[PDB]
Amino acid sequence: GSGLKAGDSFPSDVVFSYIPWSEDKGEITASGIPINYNASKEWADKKVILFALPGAFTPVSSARHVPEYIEKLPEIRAKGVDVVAVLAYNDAYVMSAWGKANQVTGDDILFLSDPDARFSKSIGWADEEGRTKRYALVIDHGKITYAALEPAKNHLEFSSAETVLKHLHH
Amino acid sequence: GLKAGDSFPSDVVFSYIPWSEDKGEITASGIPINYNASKEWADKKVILFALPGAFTPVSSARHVPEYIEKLPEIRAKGVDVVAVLAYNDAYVMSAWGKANQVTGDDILFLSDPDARFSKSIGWADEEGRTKRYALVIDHGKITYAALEPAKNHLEFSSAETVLKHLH
Ligand SMILES: [Mg+2]
Repeated sequence: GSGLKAGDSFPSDVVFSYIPWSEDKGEITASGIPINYNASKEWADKKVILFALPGAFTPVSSARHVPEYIEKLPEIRAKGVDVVAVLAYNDAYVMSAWGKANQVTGDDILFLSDPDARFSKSIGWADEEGRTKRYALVIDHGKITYAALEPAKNHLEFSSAETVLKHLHH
Repeated sequence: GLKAGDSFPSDVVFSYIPWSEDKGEITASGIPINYNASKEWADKKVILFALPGAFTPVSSARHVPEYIEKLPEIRAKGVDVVAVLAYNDAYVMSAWGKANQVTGDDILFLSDPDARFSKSIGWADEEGRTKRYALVIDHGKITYAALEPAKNHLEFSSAETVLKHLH
């Protein structure tokens, strides 16, 4: 891959897969329709936090990583962030279900699939099993302003809500 | 593929998280371990049904709930293991089990890693998902084998149909 650092442009043609939340499909046992989400296009005029993690329903990810972003969402929005998105290698059906498991509604946090971890692979941040690694990006109108890969699979620090917040608070 | 009278293949290993009370919550994750199906099923009567994926429409609305409802009849016919199989990793299969309010081993929610078992019998699709199918395995021997004619077609692998082939 290529790695990403602050000051880099967000790559072009980045496409994720997801199921937009809807009231009719609010039950976790109800499935919606997966569609493409063109992050490069959607995020051109937005300030975005993208955090990736080993997978939906994994231990650290489920116990700390996603709950902390939910808890900090009001402060994150207070700092001008338009989109918060979690990313993993799981398909859109699973990411959708995970959003519901975490009692997220609307688009408060986007639960996005990186199909075959292809985006994460393209920047060198996927692991040997084809999972995305744990990392965070802050992308402000197409420019990377924060980028951190965790030093280990089960280490949550540089991609945490609280840490990303510190960098928005500057 | 497989057919009635075939032996269940050797060295078949799935991945799963055994349900436990302390991890009962969908947001509480256990740790995947290997499930040596060939070894475990040698002296048991087993239903294994595979499907395109956890949290997929037909699988979630009909395929799994119908097995859940028929569990008492299934057990009354001498079946020792009921397992659902999909290409999702064990974390996802585990959560799906909780989403369906299944506990213990009433139905096992099993991962076919990279659909490798399903590929080995030629019953995986071009995206690497398992197809929708069912096997009844009785002490290591296949007594029923069904592959659905399409991804969203539920008939020969349904609980009703498998129940009618439990003689
Ligand atoms: Mg017919």
